[PDB]
Amino acid sequence: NDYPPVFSKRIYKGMVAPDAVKGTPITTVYAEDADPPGMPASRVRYRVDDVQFPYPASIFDVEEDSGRVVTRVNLNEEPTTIFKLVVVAFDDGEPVMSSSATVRILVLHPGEIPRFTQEEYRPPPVSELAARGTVVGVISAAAINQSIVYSIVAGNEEDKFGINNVTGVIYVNSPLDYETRTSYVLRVQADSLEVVLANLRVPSKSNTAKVYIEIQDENDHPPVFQKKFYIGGVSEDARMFASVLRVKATDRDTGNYSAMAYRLIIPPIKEGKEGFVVETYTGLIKTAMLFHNMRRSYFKFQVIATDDYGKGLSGKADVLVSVVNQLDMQVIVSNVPPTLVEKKIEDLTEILDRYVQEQIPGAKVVVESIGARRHGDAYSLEDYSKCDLTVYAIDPQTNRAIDRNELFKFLDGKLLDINKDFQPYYGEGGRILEIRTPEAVTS
Ligand SMILES: *[C@@H]1O[C@H](CO)[C@@H](O[C@@H]2O[C@H](CO)[C@@H](O)[C@H](O)[C@H]2NC(C)=O)[C@H](O)[C@H]1NC(C)=O
Ligand SMILES: *[C@@H]1O[C@H](CO)[C@@H](O[C@@H]2O[C@H](CO)[C@@H](O)[C@H](O)[C@H]2NC(C)=O)[C@H](O)[C@H]1NC(C)=O
Ligand SMILES: *[C@H]1O[C@H](CO)[C@@H](O)[C@H](O)[C@@H]1O
Ligand SMILES: *[C@H]1O[C@H](CO)[C@@H](O)[C@H](O)[C@@H]1O
Ligand SMILES: *[C@H]1O[C@H](CO)[C@@H](O)[C@H](O)[C@@H]1O
Ligand SMILES: [Ca+2]
Ligand SMILES: [Ca+2]
Ligand SMILES: [Ca+2]
Ligand SMILES: [Ca+2]
Repeated sequence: NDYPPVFSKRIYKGMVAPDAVKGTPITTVYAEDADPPGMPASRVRYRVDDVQFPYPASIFDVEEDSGRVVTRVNLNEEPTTIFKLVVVAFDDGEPVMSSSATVRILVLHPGEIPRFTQEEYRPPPVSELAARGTVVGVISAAAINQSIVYSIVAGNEEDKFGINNVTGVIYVNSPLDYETRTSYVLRVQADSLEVVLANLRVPSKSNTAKVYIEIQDENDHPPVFQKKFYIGGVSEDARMFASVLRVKATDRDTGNYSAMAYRLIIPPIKEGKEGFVVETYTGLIKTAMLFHNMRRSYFKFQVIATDDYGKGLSGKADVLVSVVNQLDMQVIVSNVPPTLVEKKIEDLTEILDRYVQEQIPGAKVVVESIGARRHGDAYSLEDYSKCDLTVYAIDPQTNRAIDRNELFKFLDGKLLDINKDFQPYYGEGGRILEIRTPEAVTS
């Protein structure tokens, strides 16, 4: 090691507010070492020095690695004072060599540092759809006899806004998205025109303020149903206004802008019958007629969701309802009670769906009934510790049900694998005992 560090200037210019908070940046010093790079001999660190001028060095400091000069303390000093802070830049070679340099740090009278009209700007909210160059709000700061250069210091990472550094007006730069970020807090600074030209920023309570930008959510996403295609079934004996299925649409918008009204569009049915109705807000479809002798019939309609309660955007799904009776059904006897099965149906059904689907693409299991396990003497009597669960499946290909006996194969075939998947719903030693044909059928 045999070069010292050498400051870029011997004397450095700096300014500081008379009240400045501890850690307020005044300026940066810089030194180079001609010893070989990536080496303790070319490794430059910065201290201060108390020898020549001690008071300056009590109240000020230099960030050891960066060379940023900062206030060491909340200070209270008289305007037009001039501190002489001597910083030393030193090696880390053997032996250590160093170099000093001075920073003439001038204290301002408060009237030379601009004061913003307010400490925090909370402009009205901004449409996420607002066009580029849309005015968000306006900063303003003054200070006698000198004109102002406005700027964003921090918080505009994503380059979402810009500022007319002349008028103090803030505008949309890139487009916006409430689905990404709802809020912004910009830090704005106002330095004076002379002082930008010298390249000394003088941060203070006075000449920094914050801007609080709130993005207004807009109805920019349309409803999307859980499923493009819904598949249900009715029994021939379904009572008027029987539950058939519950549709649901969703929307990345918040509030009223994601709140659905539901309506159907059935192709005309004879004798001016509606066939089916939906509840406008629950999205629950029901039976609006009887289906006597209509087995292997089917109905294809479509359902609409419109958000903002039918004032907004819309999306659609297609629905299929197939007619059936006991001929299409199988019974699933489980060693657990009906209240348990019924409680967990959406999930159990969803399992059976997965198993039937590997045979029949897009098949849908449908749940005619759940009750006590019928047993004994021509199924006369019932056991409420076990459960008869009555099901059927619907092929979207055919629109008609699946063969009772095919349904049996698909399930009895995979009953070991199903009973594993049921384990969590049914509990320890819970399982499907058998699958059987409805008691009515057998002739
Ligand atoms: C302050 O405002 C002006 C714009 O009103 C900026 O000046 C432009 O700067 C760009 C980018 O450096 C140059 O390419 C243009 O030639 C300038 N044009 C005009 C018409 O001014 C200026 O850079 C802004 N910022 C600062 C800190 O001064
Ligand atoms: C969201 O929609 C609802 C229902 O259509 C609106 O609520 C009604 O507002 C009127 C008058 O503005 C009142 O008379 C009712 O008391 C309100 N009813 C309900 C159920 O809230 C609601 O204003 C809408 N919300 C927004 C944020 O626009
Ligand atoms: C710079 O600091 C170093 C510390 O080792 C001294 O060697 C030098 O005389 C000067 O004070
Ligand atoms: C500049 O002056 C200081 C004393 O403040 C020394 O430590 C440094 O080495 C250089 O002489
Ligand atoms: C900066 O300049 C001062 C005098 O203005 C010196 O005392 C100091 O050591 C440094 O060179
Ligand atoms: Ca060196
Ligand atoms: Ca958006
Ligand atoms: Ca939105
Ligand atoms: Ca929406």
